[PDB]
Amino acid sequence: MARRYDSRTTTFSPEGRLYQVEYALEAINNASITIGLITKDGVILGADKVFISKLIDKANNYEKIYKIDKHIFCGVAGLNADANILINQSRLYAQRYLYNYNEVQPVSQLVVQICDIKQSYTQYGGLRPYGVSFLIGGYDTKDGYQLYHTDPSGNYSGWFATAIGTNNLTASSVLKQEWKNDMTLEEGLLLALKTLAKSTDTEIPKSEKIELAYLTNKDGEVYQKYLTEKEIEELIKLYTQKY
Amino acid sequence: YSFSLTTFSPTGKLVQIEYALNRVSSSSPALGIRAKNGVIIATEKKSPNELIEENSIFKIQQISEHIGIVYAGMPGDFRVLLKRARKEAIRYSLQYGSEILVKELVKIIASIVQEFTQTGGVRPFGLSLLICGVDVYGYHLYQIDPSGCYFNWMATCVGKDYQNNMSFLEKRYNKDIEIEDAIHTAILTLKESYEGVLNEKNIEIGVAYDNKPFKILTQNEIKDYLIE
Amino acid sequence: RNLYDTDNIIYSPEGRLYQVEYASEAIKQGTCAVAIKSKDYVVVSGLKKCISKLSFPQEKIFKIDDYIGISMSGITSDAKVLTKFMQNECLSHKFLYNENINIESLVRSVADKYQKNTQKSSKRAFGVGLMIAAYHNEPCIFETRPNGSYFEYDALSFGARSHASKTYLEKNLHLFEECSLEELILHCLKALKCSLSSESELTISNTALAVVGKNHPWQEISSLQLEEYLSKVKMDAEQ
Amino acid sequence: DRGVNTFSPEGRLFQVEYALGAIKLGSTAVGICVNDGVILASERRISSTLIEKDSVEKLLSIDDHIGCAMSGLMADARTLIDYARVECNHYKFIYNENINIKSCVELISELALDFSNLSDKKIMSRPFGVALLIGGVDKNGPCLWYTEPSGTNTRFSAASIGSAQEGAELLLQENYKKDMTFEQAEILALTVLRQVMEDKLSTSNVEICAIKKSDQTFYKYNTDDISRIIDVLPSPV
Amino acid sequence: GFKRWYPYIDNGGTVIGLTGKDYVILAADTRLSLSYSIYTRFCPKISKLTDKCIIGSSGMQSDIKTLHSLLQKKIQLFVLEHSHYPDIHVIDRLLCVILYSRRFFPYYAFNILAGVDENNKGVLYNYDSVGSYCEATHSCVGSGSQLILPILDNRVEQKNQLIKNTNFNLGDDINFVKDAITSATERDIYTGDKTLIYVIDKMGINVNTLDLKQD
Amino acid sequence: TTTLAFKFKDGIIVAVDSRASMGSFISSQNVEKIIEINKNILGTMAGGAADCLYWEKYLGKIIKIYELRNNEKISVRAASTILSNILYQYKGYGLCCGIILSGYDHTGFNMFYVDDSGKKVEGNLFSCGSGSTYAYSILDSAYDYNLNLDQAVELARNAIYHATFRDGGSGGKVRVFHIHKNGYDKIIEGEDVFDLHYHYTNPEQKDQYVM
Amino acid sequence: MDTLIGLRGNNFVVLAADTYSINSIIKLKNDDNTKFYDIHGNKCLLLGGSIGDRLQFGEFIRKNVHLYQYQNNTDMFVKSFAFFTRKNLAYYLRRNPFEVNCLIAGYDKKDGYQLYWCDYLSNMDSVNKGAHGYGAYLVSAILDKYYHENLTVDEALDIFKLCFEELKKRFLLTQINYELRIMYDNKVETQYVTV
Amino acid sequence: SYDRAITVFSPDGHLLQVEHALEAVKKGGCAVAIKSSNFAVLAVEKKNIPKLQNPKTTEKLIKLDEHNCLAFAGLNADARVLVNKTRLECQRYYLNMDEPAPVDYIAKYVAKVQQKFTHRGGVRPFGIATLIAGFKNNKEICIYQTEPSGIYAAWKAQAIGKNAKIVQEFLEKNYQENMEQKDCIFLALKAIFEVVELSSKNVEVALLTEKDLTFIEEQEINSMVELIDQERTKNN
Ligand SMILES: */C(=C\S(C)(=O)=O)[C@H](Cc1c[nH]c2ccccc12)NC(=O)[C@H](CC(C)C)NC(=O)[C@H](Cc1c[nH]c2ccccc12)NC(=O)CN1CCOCC1
Repeated sequence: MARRYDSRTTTFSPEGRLYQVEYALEAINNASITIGLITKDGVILGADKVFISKLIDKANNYEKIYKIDKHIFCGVAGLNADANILINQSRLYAQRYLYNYNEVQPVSQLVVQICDIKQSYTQYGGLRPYGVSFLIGGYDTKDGYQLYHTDPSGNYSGWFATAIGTNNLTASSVLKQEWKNDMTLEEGLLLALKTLAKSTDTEIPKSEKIELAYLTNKDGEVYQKYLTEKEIEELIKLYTQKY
Repeated sequence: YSFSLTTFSPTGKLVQIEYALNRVSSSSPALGIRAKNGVIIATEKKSPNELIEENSIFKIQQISEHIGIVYAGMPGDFRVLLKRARKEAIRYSLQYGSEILVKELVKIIASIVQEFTQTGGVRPFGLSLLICGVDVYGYHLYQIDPSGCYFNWMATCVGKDYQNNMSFLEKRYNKDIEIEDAIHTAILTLKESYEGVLNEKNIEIGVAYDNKPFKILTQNEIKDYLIE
Repeated sequence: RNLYDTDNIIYSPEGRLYQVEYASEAIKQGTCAVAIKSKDYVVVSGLKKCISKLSFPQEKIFKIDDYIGISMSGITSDAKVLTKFMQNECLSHKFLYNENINIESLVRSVADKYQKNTQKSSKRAFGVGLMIAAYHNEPCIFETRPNGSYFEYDALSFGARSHASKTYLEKNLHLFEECSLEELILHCLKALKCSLSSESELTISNTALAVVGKNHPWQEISSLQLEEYLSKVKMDAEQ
Repeated sequence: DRGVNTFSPEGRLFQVEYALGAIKLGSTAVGICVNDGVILASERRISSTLIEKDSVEKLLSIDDHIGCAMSGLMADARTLIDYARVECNHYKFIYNENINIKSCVELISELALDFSNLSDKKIMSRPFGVALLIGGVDKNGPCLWYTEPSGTNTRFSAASIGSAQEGAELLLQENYKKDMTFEQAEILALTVLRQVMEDKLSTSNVEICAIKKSDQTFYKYNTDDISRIIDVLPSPV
Repeated sequence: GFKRWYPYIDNGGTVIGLTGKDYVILAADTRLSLSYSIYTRFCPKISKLTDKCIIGSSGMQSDIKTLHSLLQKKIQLFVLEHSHYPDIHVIDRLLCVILYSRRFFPYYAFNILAGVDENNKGVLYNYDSVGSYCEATHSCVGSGSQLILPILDNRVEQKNQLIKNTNFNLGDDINFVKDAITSATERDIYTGDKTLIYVIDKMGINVNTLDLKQD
Repeated sequence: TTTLAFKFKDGIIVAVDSRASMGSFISSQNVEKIIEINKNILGTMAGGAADCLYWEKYLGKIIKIYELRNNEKISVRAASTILSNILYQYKGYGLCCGIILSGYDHTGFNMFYVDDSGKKVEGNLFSCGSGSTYAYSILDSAYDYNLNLDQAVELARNAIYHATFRDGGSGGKVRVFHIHKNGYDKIIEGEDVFDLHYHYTNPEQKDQYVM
Repeated sequence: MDTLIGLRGNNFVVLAADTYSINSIIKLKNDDNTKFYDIHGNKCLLLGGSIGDRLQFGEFIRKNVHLYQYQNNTDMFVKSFAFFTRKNLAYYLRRNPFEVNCLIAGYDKKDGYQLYWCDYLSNMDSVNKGAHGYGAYLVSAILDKYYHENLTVDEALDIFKLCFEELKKRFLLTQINYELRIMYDNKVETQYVTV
Repeated sequence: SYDRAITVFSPDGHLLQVEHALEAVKKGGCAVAIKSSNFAVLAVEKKNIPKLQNPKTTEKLIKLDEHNCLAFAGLNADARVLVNKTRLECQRYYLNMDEPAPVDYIAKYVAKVQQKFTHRGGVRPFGIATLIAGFKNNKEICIYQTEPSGIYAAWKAQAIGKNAKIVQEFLEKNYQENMEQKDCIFLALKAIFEVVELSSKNVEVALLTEKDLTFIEEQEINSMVELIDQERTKNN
């Protein structure tokens, strides 16, 4: 009887729910905050860095925002190992689309593929789901700048500005009351800093705990910039002057 | 039939990974320090009895030239992962004609470790790995946890009393130390952790410095370093 | 015991396989079949199960080959699977070697098929016991059980309330060897009647009867001949 | 707790017993076999007025000469009927003749007990929880067979399935005769359905099908025939 | 420097079939040969499938034997499963399926399926080793077919005769078959020795024997 | 073999010869080259007789199950597509099939030529076999969409006769069927071409006809 | 052999093919319709070769592209469509080759009017004018000579008339029946030409 | 691989996994589909966070091929996977038959897939109910409803999802045969707002005709919602 040890992960509950997916969502909501927003100049992704020690190499070390392609990047909230697996898979998917069609994959299509992986895990087999949620931003010539949010169930939805992780309600309120349809890149970055500070329950953000990146489309090319400590510090000085 | 033995708990945790971490934290201590021109990994290898042959136990190992690995946890898991890492390194070499990059190797091994927290019918690896290396992009010290997450460290310690060892190492670590200073600090940290009196027979050291092949220090060199 | 009858690969502290025992328990719930043999013939009789007034009685005895037939007790789907297996084995032996299969080897293969299902937790024992009547140089009666055992009998009876039939057979066993065909058929019918409840009666509809012999290929007894035999049974019992 | 293949201490399979419990519900159907043919009648429990009547049919055609009434889980019943249709079609292909009703019933039972994995392959994971009344005309004449989740197939002169199976069976037992004609069979079937039905018997709450020995072709009665029989019916007593 | 092995040989033979109002005749020569040698002088080519059906094949003996055994096994399995004996039409469809199953490595066998159906009418099916054709009156397969078929056309159809004959009976048809097989034995090197003649009619299957030239 | 079919104002006319051969030997003169796939579709077969018969039976099985499942009659186009896909799956194995499927469906009368190489050509007039060229010439020289049934049957009979006369692989009997909305009729069950020659070309029968 | 012709301008794409369905030495139809495969979103695949391979590959590509467009609620780009077709042909080349030549025409906002030439070996490249078949030898130079930038649809049709006249006069197969597909002003038009 | 029987029989003869899939369906949004002479109208409830969510991304009203359209209630990821399967099957049918797949065939396929997932080991049932609107081979409009158990049925007007019973009762009360397009759209909007909060951004409506599936414009939905609001205010 090996079945006594089975937990039956891919099984409905009396309320028509999946306990494993709910627990993965709890883990994601315990994870650190990751915000994203869309300006008229690009998609901004920010994240709060969880402190481990000051012996961590903080230079050239982005652990909550990753590049999936030249025109797609993502922010992670949940389990880093699961996120790494899914990110490698997404990179493979984007390169496979380019190989098949001689053109770059649309962001919606990539999101659909990775979410299909997640849904298949929740439905087939007897393995646990992925404890990771994604904020996938990108640009393509069909739908312009795009920002998507994906959860462990395989569900995904498009957003103009959103936040995931711990205390995402405060970030969502800040973004709801501040975000505007037409914003410049600098304005969006300042708003991202403000929402990160509010979620972290602080007034003056510290560049040692902030990851900032933005994906823009200029001069016919998509360019991703992952702000360094000094650039984030200049932004924080601007934010301090503003508020 | 194969089903996941590691599953989410109502609070959203993977208690199996937590328990693997408990095993690692109970195991013996290891540390790594990135110097200005090199990286060292040291470990405390005590002798359970006078009959064992110290030269037969291998805690610090060489994955390839300019890449060494040490562990804290279960030696069988370590041996399996070490064989896999060597195979991955030679696979990269066969593909690209040059030696594998430390970041690439760490990512591959971390993914392998992750697979054992999700696939069916298996338990997670009960060890933490410290991988030191040198490549065209500089000197690297990475830690891999039983969950499959990896961390880029300037200096780190895993195993027993790793919190106290980390505090001690941080109080006297700066990024500009040399290889000799790093080795002295490593021996000091191991001596601080160890109860009793240390000796060259209780510790092992590996160094990758100045774009030279990874080296495992001998008992005589460790004794020379311990004289101070 | 509640803790050890969940799966079929677990022995109880007494070294018992409760799942296999329950597969065997399924056999005791079926209708009664009796088989006896003389020096030349095997006669197999059985009680066909009638569900209700409007239902036709169910088949009880089946033909496997020219000189091989079976009766079953237990789960009809299992009986069908085993019957198909045996029929294909006999036909394939005839195809490959142009001769009749050895009944002992056929029964051994059926017993191996039984056994292979009791070794894995993803399978279960057949809930059917088989009575195999054949003529291969001589009359033979075999009984195959859910746990993979097979035995050879001079007379056999299984099914519900078959202990009365067993008593009758144990009483009259010494007479069967030198009996004629008519006497053997009458004895088999009498044992079946002994099993039968007094309220119930043996009629042409609920009685199945077959004979296999020296130059007598496995054959069901016609309705008219069966009526004659049942009349003889009733008359001689009236004395 | 238990696997699908677990035996109960009484020698029965728990899943089969539970499927037998499942087959107890659904619309009530009756079937009558006479020398001139076999007639299957069924009640239609029309859910509401917005349902399309043609899209729901409790009487299906397994072949040109085989009709079936189904009860239990309707999705499982449709799966079983599709399997039976495929197998009867394949038999016709490989033998250039109409399959026997008994052989069709045997194939259906073989599929029904598929989850047991007794011979290696298996795709089904559980019993079907479906009861069938399969009627038709073959070289041996009209016949009517009943199949159940346990895999056991019986042959009936008259039978019933559904929620009111017990009352229908009592009426059939006390009113059926061997030598009835087809008109009497139709009258008896509709009388039993009227007696056991909750709603007043009409030309829209009942469906009938017949396979007559003459044509040996499945025929679905329409409103004209149904109303004719309804008129012929004797006043309820 | 090895030569490839060809998996087909012809072992000779002739099988004739002739129908009537309520009977059918299947005659076959029994010689078995390999190139210019005689393997044996008695290898029957006709097998009984049912009490009202037989099959005779010509071609490679091993293929013929395997195919006849396979058909017999299929018919016995059919009897066990569907509890009635198939008639010649069911057997024809069964043989067609069996033969097309090997469409890309066919049995080297040309077969005549002879029988009587439920209407008591003689029936012949001619198989060209992959497919079937129902023959109205007569058929012939094997090495002597090109010699024999014209004779049977002349004696049965009489399409080129203004003054025709219609009184056909069992004895006259048997004599016609004997004459046809003897004439084939005259000029065909692979036909000779003995011939077996099966008549299927209401009384069943009856087998007679006729002697042919041994050269 | 000569098989032909053509659309006309009252439906479709299908016609075939009855000769089978292996090499130069005439194996039979009474084979049936027109088959019915269902009530409303006829297939005329040419090429390998065994391949044609087997694959037409296969198509009939598929169409029967489709019709039973969907409670509707299959269309000639769908049947032709099924047959062509099946035949194409065997491309490069040696199948010899040329089939004309003609039938009535909800979109009127339809005719498709299907080959063993996976071809599927919709058309109004097709001919297949070794006599197809002669049948084509005769049909094209006198075809009209407004022919009566008798005229169309006569045209088909004449085309088959000329194909048999000029082609050594065609002969025996000529069969002509008529497909109409309600099914199909066999106008000519089978007519020996021996009488056709001395009706058409040598009515006088006083000397050997000189071609 | 099937002659295919394709012409790309700044404001149009014209594809042309002979309308013969050939079976041995006889023309099954003079109005064949198995060469053009119109694909939603202003795309067209013109195929030439054996009718069986033509049908199989054309329908496979059309159904795959329609599936893509339905799944993604969007129009596939002409370049993506052309390179997808080439990738499928190349994939099957070394396993079970389709012996088909392709002219892939289309329009999209990103790249305007596009024409791609592909042979049975799956050698593809975007062109302003292309041809396939044994009539390519007789129409390619006419296309070269009379093509210019800023050509109009009617001037292109005149060039095609010259090509058809050449194929009627000098080509061994006297081809007289042609079908044209014209893409311009975001509409696709069918024409039938007889010379 | 993993082939445990996830869906099994309960002692009483029920499939608890299927019941739980039905509960997941009841936790979904509301979808209504009304049939007419030669067209259909499908309305569906929208749930968007204002000013932050992108309304266009989420799509409960999808198109399978050139003539079949679908609405669903339940789990969005399961719905997406099933819809992709169905689109692939539409194109496979087109490839194999040279004709578009009719609505009855596609509904039967969807129901068969759901039954198979209740009856295969190692998988769990789809937690979605679907409404499929399309045309048959005789060019006749038809609406089918499919449930997690795999049972399908054709309808004249049907509602699925949360509070489906109230909407179904309203439809049975207010449905007429052969309505015009505007009246049918009004009926669909009233039926859906019988349970959904009255607001033009709480609903998405499409009209399916032989030509195509056309989504109703926001201004028309606003006008119809205002008319419904006026009627409600008058009634109260
Ligand atoms: C048309 C001629 S053609 C030149 O256009 O291909 C006919 C069409 C035809 C013949 N018979 C039927 C039956 C049903 C439908 C259509 C039919 N084709 C032929 O006759 C075939 C021509 C060859 C060149 C492909 N011939 C055959 O297929 C042979 C038929 C046959 C053989 N023996 C018989 C006895 C009685 C009746 C018929 C036949 N068979 C073969 O030649 C095939 N095998 C190849 C291996 O060796 C044995 C014969």
